[PDB]
Amino acid sequence: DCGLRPLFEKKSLEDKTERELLESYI
Amino acid sequence: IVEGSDAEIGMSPWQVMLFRKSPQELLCGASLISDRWVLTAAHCLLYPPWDKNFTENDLLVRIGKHSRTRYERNIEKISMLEKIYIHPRYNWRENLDRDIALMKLKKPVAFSDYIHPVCLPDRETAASLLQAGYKGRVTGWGNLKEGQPSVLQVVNLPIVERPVCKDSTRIRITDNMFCAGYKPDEGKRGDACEGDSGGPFVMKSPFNNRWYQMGIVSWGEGCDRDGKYGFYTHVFRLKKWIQKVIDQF
Ligand code: NA
Repeated sequence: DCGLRPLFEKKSLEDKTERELLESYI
Repeated sequence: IVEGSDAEIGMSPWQVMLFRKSPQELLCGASLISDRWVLTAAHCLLYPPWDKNFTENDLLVRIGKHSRTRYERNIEKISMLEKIYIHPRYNWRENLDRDIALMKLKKPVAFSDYIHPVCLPDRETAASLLQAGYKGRVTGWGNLKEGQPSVLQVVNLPIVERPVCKDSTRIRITDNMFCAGYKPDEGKRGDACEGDSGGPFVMKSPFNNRWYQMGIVSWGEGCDRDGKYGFYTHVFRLKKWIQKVIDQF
């Protein structure tokens, strides 16, 4: 259940800055 | 939060606001880790050098809020506290080592599009994500500059190397803390600030796309100063205590 947001991950939608975080993993 | 921006609706549904009951005054942030358990910083509750020792009846939480300007019908929820548990080795005398507290809600909160728990990290996730240069996210309604916003603020910030954290400050740092922020050299800025304590430092897993709470806003020296960094309580390091409290109550 935890850490998956109803309005974002659960609807396959990205928030406006999460790509910055995921890019930082590279 | 200094140099952040307005959160989008539902962007941080684990966000919790920690209020004094009477008069109603916003004191700290907090985070939702289950339907009845909330994480915050110890010093928001207990801090003897300021004669602070809040009990359950002194406080309340609000959950699922986006704006302080307006009441959000059927969206925002209030809960009273059943019990407060402060880490038994919280060091208020020196450096805020183990600045962490758990609060059990009198009434479990119903999950919704705006209310949903964050994950606590397993070992591998902690080892994988909690590394220098990786960015997490910090959220709060605390000060915007070293007054306070109407909409939840968010800022993304890189974890910093432990030697750099250690050399940045004279306060004795411990393995139960980490630091985050941009270096002068990197151009960008941002920080948590007074009023943001207890709020979460979260990271999105590339392995399973879940959001994990890695830190709790704990302390700093000014806000957003060059060569200074915010300090967070290291959640994973204290997770056996968290689990014992939740499992044992
Ligand atoms: Na800084």
